[PDB]
Amino acid sequence: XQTTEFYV
Amino acid sequence: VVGGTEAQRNSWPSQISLQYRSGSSWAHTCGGTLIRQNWVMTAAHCVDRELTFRVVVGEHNLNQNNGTEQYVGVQKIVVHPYWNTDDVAAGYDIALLRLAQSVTLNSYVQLGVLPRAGTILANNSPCYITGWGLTRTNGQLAQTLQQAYLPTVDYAICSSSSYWGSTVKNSMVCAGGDGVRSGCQGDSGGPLHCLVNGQYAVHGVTSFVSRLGCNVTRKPTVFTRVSAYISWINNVIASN
Ligand SMILES: [Ca+2]
Repeated sequence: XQTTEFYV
Repeated sequence: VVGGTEAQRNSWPSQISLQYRSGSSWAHTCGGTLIRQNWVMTAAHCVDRELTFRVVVGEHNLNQNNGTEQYVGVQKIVVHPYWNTDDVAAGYDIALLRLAQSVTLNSYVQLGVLPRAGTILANNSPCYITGWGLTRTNGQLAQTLQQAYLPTVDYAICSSSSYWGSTVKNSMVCAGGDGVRSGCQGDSGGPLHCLVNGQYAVHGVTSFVSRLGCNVTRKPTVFTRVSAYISWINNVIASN
C-alpha cells in the first residue's frame, strides 16, 4: 503493498 | 512515522512538506526532499492526482507558522516515464517537482545530498526515516516532524519469501521491518537519510508499506532506491 499517501 | 520521536527543529533541512489546496487552506499529503533551490524529489504516487500543489521548506510544525518556512508553488511535475500508477511493485516511484520560484537557502532550508550512482548500502546500515505521517497504524498525523532509526534490510533478505518476496525489486531499498518502527501514511515521498562517511545522504524515497499496517514484522518500509536514479534526476534537471 500500500503506498504511503492517502490512500495510494 | 511509527515508533519515532519528534525531530530536533529544522535538523533535517532538506525535508519538505508537499501540500495540496483544500478549501480555504492547504493539506499535507506527502514528504519530499529539496535537491536544488527550485527542485524537489518525491514519490510519483504523491502527484497521481492533478491538484494544486505547494511545497513548504523550513517546516517543523504543520499547524503554527514559525518564521522559518517558505511556501512555494509546484510549477512542473516530472514523473519517471516508466512509473505506472497501477503497478507500484514495478518501481519507478519517483517524481521531480520544479518550483515556481527558487527557495532561499539558509539554516532551515538546505539541499539534500544524494548518493553516488549505484551505491548499495550494507545490510543493517544506519538510516533515519523522517516525516509528518501517522504515528501509529490507523493513527493521527504528526503536528511536528518525526524521526525513527530504520536500518536497512538488504535486497537479498527483503526480497526473500518471508519478507516481501518478488514484490521488492533491486531498484528499491528496504528499511526497518522489526514490527516496531516504520513509515506510515503521510510519510511517502519523503527521505530515508543514511549515514555514509559521516554525512547523511538521501538513499530512499518512501514508497509503500504492508496493506496490513505500517509497522508489520518482516514487512519493512520500502523506498525507491535514489542511487538507481541519479542519471535520470540529472537529466531531468538539465533539460528543464
Ligand atoms: Ca510551521
